[PDB]
Amino acid sequence: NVFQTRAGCLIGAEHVNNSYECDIPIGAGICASYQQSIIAYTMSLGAENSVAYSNNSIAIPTNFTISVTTEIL
Amino acid sequence: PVSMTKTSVDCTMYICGDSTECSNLLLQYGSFCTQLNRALTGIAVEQDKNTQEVFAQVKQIYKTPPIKDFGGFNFSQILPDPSKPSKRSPIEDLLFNKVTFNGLTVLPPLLTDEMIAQYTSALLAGTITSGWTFGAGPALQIPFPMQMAYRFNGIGVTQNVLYENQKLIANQFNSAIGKIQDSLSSTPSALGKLQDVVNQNAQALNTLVKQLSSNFGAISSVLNDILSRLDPPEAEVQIDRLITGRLQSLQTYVTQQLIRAAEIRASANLAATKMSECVLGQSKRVDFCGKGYHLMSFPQSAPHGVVFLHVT
Amino acid sequence: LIANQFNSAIGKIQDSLSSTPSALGKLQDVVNQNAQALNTLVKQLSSNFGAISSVLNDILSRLDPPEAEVQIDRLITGRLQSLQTYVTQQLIRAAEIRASANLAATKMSECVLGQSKRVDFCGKGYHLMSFPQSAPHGVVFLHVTYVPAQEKNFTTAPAICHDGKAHFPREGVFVSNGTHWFVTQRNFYEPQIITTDNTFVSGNCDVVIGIVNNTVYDPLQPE
Ligand SMILES: *[C@@H]1O[C@H](CO)[C@@H](O[C@@H]2O[C@H](CO)[C@@H](O)[C@H](O)[C@H]2NC(C)=O)[C@H](O)[C@H]1NC(C)=O
Ligand SMILES: *[C@@H]1O[C@H](CO)[C@@H](O[C@@H]2O[C@H](CO)[C@@H](O)[C@H](O)[C@H]2NC(C)=O)[C@H](O)[C@H]1NC(C)=O
Ligand SMILES: *[C@@H]1O[C@H](CO)[C@@H](O[C@@H]2O[C@H](CO)[C@@H](O)[C@H](O)[C@H]2NC(C)=O)[C@H](O)[C@H]1NC(C)=O
Ligand SMILES: *[C@@H]1O[C@H](CO)[C@@H](O[C@@H]2O[C@H](CO)[C@@H](O)[C@H](O)[C@H]2NC(C)=O)[C@H](O)[C@H]1NC(C)=O
Ligand SMILES: *[C@@H]1O[C@H](CO)[C@@H](O)[C@H](O)[C@H]1NC(C)=O
Ligand SMILES: *[C@@H]1O[C@H](CO)[C@@H](O)[C@H](O)[C@H]1NC(C)=O
Ligand SMILES: *[C@@H]1O[C@H](CO)[C@@H](O)[C@H](O)[C@H]1NC(C)=O
Repeated sequence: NVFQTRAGCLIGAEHVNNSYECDIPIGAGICASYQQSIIAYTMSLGAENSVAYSNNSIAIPTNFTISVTTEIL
Repeated sequence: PVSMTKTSVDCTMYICGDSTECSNLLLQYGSFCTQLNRALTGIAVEQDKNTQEVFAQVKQIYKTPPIKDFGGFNFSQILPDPSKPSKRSPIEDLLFNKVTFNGLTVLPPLLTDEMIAQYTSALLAGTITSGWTFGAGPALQIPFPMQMAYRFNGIGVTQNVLYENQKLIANQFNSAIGKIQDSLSSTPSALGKLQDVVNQNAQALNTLVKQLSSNFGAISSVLNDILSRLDPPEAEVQIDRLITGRLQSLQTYVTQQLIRAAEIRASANLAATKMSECVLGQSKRVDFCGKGYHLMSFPQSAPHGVVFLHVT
Repeated sequence: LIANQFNSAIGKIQDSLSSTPSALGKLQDVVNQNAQALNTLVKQLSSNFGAISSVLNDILSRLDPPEAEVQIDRLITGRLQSLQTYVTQQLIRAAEIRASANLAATKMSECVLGQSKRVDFCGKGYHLMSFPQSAPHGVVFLHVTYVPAQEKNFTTAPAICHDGKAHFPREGVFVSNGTHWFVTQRNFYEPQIITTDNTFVSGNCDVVIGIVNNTVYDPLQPE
């Protein structure tokens, strides 16, 4: 309904507690997206990861993929 | 410097205040106000793109292990400090402490300072726990002394040099880190580069505001005085002169902002390149990642900028 | 396997380009900006700027020169200001495009004509090569890169102690599968027996921290 953000007052967007990637940038870490209504949430910087580090452990790849990407200029 | 303050100026309210007669006279010039608003909006979006390209280069958010023992290397001055209610490293806190209407608005940045701090923490954790692997695929764990042996091998020094002087090198590293924190605290001109951007933008806005008190040939610089002292047939002339002067001032501000935004974006692209090469890998480019043979780099968030600690 | 992966990547790239209309948004943004600037410049011709009419022919055919001079001067001032604004914006955008073209030329020289060690300059991963492709008012690079995968978990040692001497890996790294020790290259798991031709000797087993006991095979003892 009504949601107060550091970038002002947002009307018509239901604040949603889960975090996703940014779709429409509102500001101050707040992003809005359409799911069916418009929701406003806090952007997520990425999936959590904690690589197991110890002083005598190394991870070595065993096989590989050839990946091709496009860059437009 | 990475980004500057995102500012937006209402052309109609700046030129004409809240006067409908002035708005009707302003419509005679076409779509100047639309062009100015469009240019300022483009600059504002470009600032968010700058910060995204500099810091948002990793997908996952890596974390350092709770037990922090890396063969004698001591990263307490660059890792986030949970004791403070900011999750900033001590150097980041020092950096954030060293830096100091009329239709004018300041749009908040898309990425909060806490989010940039989390991106920096993820980069530091990835570099510490996996070397340069996490920047080119899956994060492969490796003991930090072994990673520094690889980096020593990358500059023409055999790895047995590192191990046989391991506790020596760690000491030097720690001492160097400490000295950085001292110098920044003892030198008020260390962060001049960011302060130049802040001062330039603030001074431009101050001059733009101060241009509202100029007669420009009219009988007064206050629009309400002209309206309350004259009737439309000859008040239109005075309002026209004020409109011309204020419109030219706003045009000058917009052009200056476009040029300065181009400069800032060039610096942001340089910072993104240094984040990709100096931080996510080891660079053989001379003087690109500091004086000497580059070993590694540590990014640090700064208000409207990025600070690289080049270990060489 | 590598040839099959390369062909699959090329096919996937073509399919992604065909199925996504927003992939080429950069060139479209440039074209839209130029067209919109031209449209604004042309639309500025229909503004009075304070004159009685926005058409010079009407003023010429309605008023004598002595009084039509003021209207023509106002129109001239307005149109000159609009044209100057357009030219300044075009200069700034041309500088932007020149910077982008310099970056594209650098990428063509370093990613296509050779192999680049710069991280993320020629695509994500370890750069293998690049292929140029023409685009309307632009260039598209196909960065072929090597991405390691299916990593696995190992116990490593900085050096191997044998006969009171410390042996360091000449090119790879020492690994352990649980009971035995091998030496393998850092970017691919190809274990090999620790011999005297893939390790070098430096010092004794007292300085290095974390050294482990293992036997170093000698290719001369059998004979
Ligand atoms: C490396 O990964 C590739 C996939 O990129 C594996 O290729 C697959 O192998 C399985 C097992 O025989 C087949 O069923 C699939 O059809 C193969 N895929 C392709 C695209 O050829 C390859 O086996 C992997 N190598 C190792 C040693 O695990
Ligand atoms: C890593 O370095 C920091 C540098 O501050 C050490 O932390 C200090 O340790 C001393 C005692 O040696 C304390 O008096 C200070 O209060 C500590 N400062 C902070 C900010 O905690 C830390 O001990 C070092 N870690 C190791 C394992 O040596
Ligand atoms: C670690 O590697 C060694 C060396 O390859 C493995 O020992 C082999 O084990 C197989 C299967 O049991 C035997 O057929 C070979 O003769 C062994 N080779 C030698 C040289 O002894 C060992 O099994 C591996 N360990 C693990 C846990 O995978
Ligand atoms: C690795 O092997 C060496 C010998 O090759 C071991 O060193 C011995 O350690 C014992 C126990 O402290 C001493 O009594 C011997 O005199 C040492 N021998 C030599 C030749 O120095 C060493 O302890 C072994 N390492 C491990 C982890 O077991
Ligand atoms: C989010 O979680 C908080 C707890 O901090 C709770 O009070 C709030 O109702 C939640 N919001 C939604 C939309 O679930
Ligand atoms: C290596 O071991 C750790 C132990 O905590 C485990 O979490 C990690 O997933 C292992 N890595 C792989 C690739 O299996
Ligand atoms: C790793 O840490 C353990 C304690 O967890 C210690 O006993 C061992 O000596 C360390 N190994 C190296 C190579 O530093």
